[PDB]
Amino acid sequence: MAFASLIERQRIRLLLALLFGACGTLAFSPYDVWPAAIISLMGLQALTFNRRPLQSAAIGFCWGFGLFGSGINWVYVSIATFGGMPGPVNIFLVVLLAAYLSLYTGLFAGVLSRLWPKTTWLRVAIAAPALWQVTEFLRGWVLTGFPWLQFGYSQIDGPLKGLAPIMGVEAINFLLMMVSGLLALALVKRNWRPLVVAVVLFALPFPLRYIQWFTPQPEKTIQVSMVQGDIPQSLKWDEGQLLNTLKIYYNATAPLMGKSSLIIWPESAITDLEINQQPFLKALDGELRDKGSSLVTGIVDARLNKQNRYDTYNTIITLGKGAPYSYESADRYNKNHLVPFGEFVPLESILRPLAPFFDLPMSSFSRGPYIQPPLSANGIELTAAICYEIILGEQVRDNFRPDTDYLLTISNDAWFGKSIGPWQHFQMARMRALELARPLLRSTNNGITAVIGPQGEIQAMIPQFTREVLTTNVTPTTGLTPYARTGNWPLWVLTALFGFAAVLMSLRQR
Ligand SMILES: CCCCCCCC/C=C\CCCCCCCC(=O)OC[C@H](O)CO
Ligand SMILES: CCCCCCCC/C=C\CCCCCCCC(=O)OC[C@H](O)CO
Ligand SMILES: CCCCCCCC/C=C\CCCCCCCC(=O)OC[C@H](O)CO
Ligand SMILES: CCCCCCCC/C=C\CCCCCCCC(=O)OC[C@H](O)CO
Ligand SMILES: *[Se@H](CCCCCC)CCCCCCCC(=O)OC[C@@H](O)CO
Ligand SMILES: CCCCCC[Se]CCCCCCCC(=O)OC[C@@H](O)CO
Ligand SMILES: CCCCCC[Se]CCCCCCCC(=O)OC[C@@H](O)CO
Ligand SMILES: CCCCCC[Se]CCCCCCCC(=O)OC[C@@H](O)CO
Ligand SMILES: CCCCCC[Se]CCCCCCCC(=O)OC[C@@H](O)CO
Ligand SMILES: CCCCCC[Se]CCCCCCCC(=O)OC[C@@H](O)CO
Ligand SMILES: CCCCCC[Se]CCCCCCCC(=O)OC[C@@H](O)CO
Ligand SMILES: CCCCCC[Se]CCCCCCCC(=O)OC[C@@H](O)CO
Ligand SMILES: CCCCCC[Se]CCCCCCCC(=O)OC[C@@H](O)CO
Ligand SMILES: CCCCCC[Se]CCCCCCCC(=O)OC[C@@H](O)CO
Ligand SMILES: CCCCCC[Se]CCCCCCCC(=O)OC[C@@H](O)CO
Ligand SMILES: CCCCCC[Se]CCCCCCCC(=O)OC[C@@H](O)CO
Ligand SMILES: CCCCCC[Se]CCCCCCCC(=O)OC[C@@H](O)CO
Ligand SMILES: CCCCCC[Se]CCCCCCCC(=O)OC[C@H](O)CO
Ligand SMILES: CCCCCC[Se]CCCCCCCC(=O)OC[C@H](O)CO
Repeated sequence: MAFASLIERQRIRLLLALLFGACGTLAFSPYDVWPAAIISLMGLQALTFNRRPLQSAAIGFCWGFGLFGSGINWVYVSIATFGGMPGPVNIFLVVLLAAYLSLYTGLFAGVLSRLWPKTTWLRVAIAAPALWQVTEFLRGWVLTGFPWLQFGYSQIDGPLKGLAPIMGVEAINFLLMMVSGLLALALVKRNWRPLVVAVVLFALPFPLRYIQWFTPQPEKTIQVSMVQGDIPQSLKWDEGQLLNTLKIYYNATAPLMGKSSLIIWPESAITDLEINQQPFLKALDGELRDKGSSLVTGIVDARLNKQNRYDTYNTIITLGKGAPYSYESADRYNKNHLVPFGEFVPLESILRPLAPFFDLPMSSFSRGPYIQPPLSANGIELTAAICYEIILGEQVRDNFRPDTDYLLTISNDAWFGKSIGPWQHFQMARMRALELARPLLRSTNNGITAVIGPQGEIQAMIPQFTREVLTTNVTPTTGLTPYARTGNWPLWVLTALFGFAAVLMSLRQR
């Protein structure tokens, strides 16, 4: 009796939704069980059937809470190591983040149930992917966004990967939601017709994975090195640890000079202000040039502006052959999209006049422009993105140029230790190489350092948590994928057409 009440049946769906959401985490690296994405989304689509909209919203929230609570709780590692807060507060902040992101999946399920209450193929295959595109856009946009755990990234090594160079990863997000809805409808209606459509829609993109939208340029093959310094995270200012860090990177780099055309040091590899390291940079620049090598490295640049204040940038500088170092060189990249709660706090500008001055951080990061030219070194054009920025597919594509030779991302993922976070990050980085058909050079502090090929494949990699140099031959590519040509406006046009048709039909019951 009691287990069969209406409130109990709804609470069972909430529990199932939590589990199906958590199943979705298995789709991403390091687990890479890409069928888990479909299982997860089937649960979301099926458990929201035949619900009042507020019930469906609660189910979508709990599904999100399962997904995000199991999938991004690795942020705890950084909070607990550097936040100085008590254990229960650290857990609460993680629960808070997961609940915040689950508002968007609750939003999805509530609106889907409100406008498409009946269990139909139009709900699951037309309305749902268009609506999901919108709510996932809002999750990636509101308060500068956090578009982490999009299931399309789980197809980097999967049957649907050929879709990404055509319309971008969000087209895989779209198709996965559509295919999983049809499977949910087939299960619940016990009907073979939606299953056949789902398998057909899922299988049609398979041969696209064999398209090379690029041509290799073996006449430009070079040896590249990426120095994984494995520098432990600092807490106070210490010139002694700064000098040991420069020592590690220089000594690893010296024997590569004249052999690697390109050497890369990761995000903030030089943990001092650029203005404070002019002798070292000039001396290093001459050594590199005298041997025909170039260096690209992260650094912090507090740059005095015409208002006689300092704009502090998270920066990539260039040195050596084809990139003569100068503090006034334009051959540099300034991070545009700061990491929320890492490099700034959302809404902190609205609140600054209330804060005691002694409680404000010593300084804050400014932002580079949304589009910056490629870096140039040793005749090589590198489209750069620092750390988190590599997950912003449209922004990387908007910075990409036809004459880009390689994608470049440098990152310091040490904040998150041995967790799945660095693996999820790395998996998303690979999607950019596939989307734009360029090899990606990913240089990190302690992992994951790798060369990704122009179809997202791992061409070379070194283990995490080692002080080591990755040295390999890399070949640039040329050619434009359709997605490089367009960006995601074609997917948005399809989203509008599905959304228009679905909302029109939903209104037709008037
Ligand atoms: C029904 C779904 C949950 C309902 C919503 C409540 C949120 C859960 C809050 C606390 C659970 C305990 C969290 C797991 C145990 C703590 C984990 C921990 O202590 O982590 C320390 C360790 O160092 C890590 O590496
Ligand atoms: C097992 C623990 C008991 C749980 C009981 C079953 C679940 C309750 C039903 C729906 C979730 C509650 C409402 C969730 C949305 C309300 C607002 C919220 O909690 O999220 C705020 C967000 O954190 C802002 O940043
Ligand atoms: C264990 C519950 C038994 C219920 C049976 C059905 C379970 C639902 C299916 C998969 C859940 C597994 C979730 C994926 C595991 C995530 C691992 C994790 O959270 O790692 C923490 C941090 O994010 C990384 O360091
Ligand atoms: C009336 C028919 C039903 C309504 C529509 C059915 C859905 C169509 C699905 C995908 C669009 C396929 C074409 C768009 C994909 C390619 C777009 C693209 O990016 O290619 C352009 C670029 O210029 C290349 O170089
Ligand atoms: Se969804 C799982 C339900 C499964 C079994 C039901 C019987 C449970 C989701 C947990 C909600 C976490 C609430 C987060 C929170 O406390 O936010 C704080 C916020 O209000 C402060 O602004
Ligand atoms: C409701 C059906 C859901 C999806 C249907 C797909 Se058919 C299942 C077998 C599909 C077999 C594909 C290989 C799976 C995989 O991802 O391997 C993991 C490995 O890479 C590292 O864990
Ligand atoms: C990996 C996590 C798995 C957790 C185990 C769950 Se087993 C239940 C399978 C069944 C899948 C969901 C239940 C279907 C349902 O009840 O929805 C129909 C309803 O909407 C119509 O009104
Ligand atoms: C219903 C939703 C409410 C959301 C808020 C609940 Se967060 C649960 C905290 C759970 C507390 C776990 C204990 C952590 C710990 O490490 O305690 C030792 C510490 O004092 C030493 O630093
Ligand atoms: C009150 C405000 C809410 C409005 C409700 C409808 Se939002 C319509 C989406 C508008 C679509 C703009 C998309 C531009 C873009 O390219 O962003 C990348 C995107 O694909 C994903 O990251
Ligand atoms: C781990 C996997 C989780 C869920 C994946 C299964 Se998708 C369920 C499809 C459901 C299959 C459709 C059944 C059609 C039917 O039974 O009716 C036709 C009958 O009349 C012919 O004799
Ligand atoms: C990357 C985005 C690609 C978008 C392609 C849209 Se193709 C239109 C599919 C049509 C939508 C679902 C049709 C399934 C169906 O008809 O099954 C229910 C019926 O059998 C019950 O009698
Ligand atoms: C009905 C469509 C007609 C034409 C379709 C083009 Se060929 C169909 C094969 C479609 C292949 C999709 C499933 C592949 C898979 O199961 O994953 C492989 C696993 O090893 C990855 O880890
Ligand atoms: C007030 C509502 C919340 C604001 C909305 C945005 Se949610 C905050 C993002 C979650 C916190 C960021 C997670 C760290 C990370 O993504 O690092 C990747 C990279 O840095 C590797 O080193
Ligand atoms: C289901 C909703 C629950 C939401 C709150 C979950 Se808090 C669990 C924290 C778990 C934090 C991730 C663990 C990763 C790890 O073990 O690495 C540590 C090591 O690297 C350090 O250097
Ligand atoms: C249900 C159907 C969904 C299909 C969506 C993925 Se296939 C889309 C077209 C895939 C092919 C895109 C064409 C790229 C191109 O630029 O070729 C034209 C050029 O040759 C002319 O001068
Ligand atoms: C009714 C069908 C619904 C499905 C949507 C298909 Se959109 C057709 C694309 C048609 C292809 C046109 C390509 C235009 C181009 O490459 O201009 C460069 C510009 O995007 C740079 O911003
Ligand atoms: C219930 C939900 C149904 C869906 C209705 C909302 Se359709 C949003 C229209 C959005 C119209 C254009 C979006 C901006 C754009 O296309 O940016 C392209 C650029 O990034 C490079 O391709
Ligand atoms: C029962 C409490 C649910 C707790 C978790 C919900 Se999070 C949803 C965030 C966004 C809230 C909007 C989603 C709901 C919706 O759209 O239902 C249509 C109509 O607006 C209202 O009946
Ligand atoms: C309504 C409020 C809901 C949102 C709660 C947010 Se909890 C804060 C998580 C804090 C996560 C910290 C991530 C950054 C980091 O760990 O280092 C990054 C480094 O500074 C440079 O990339």
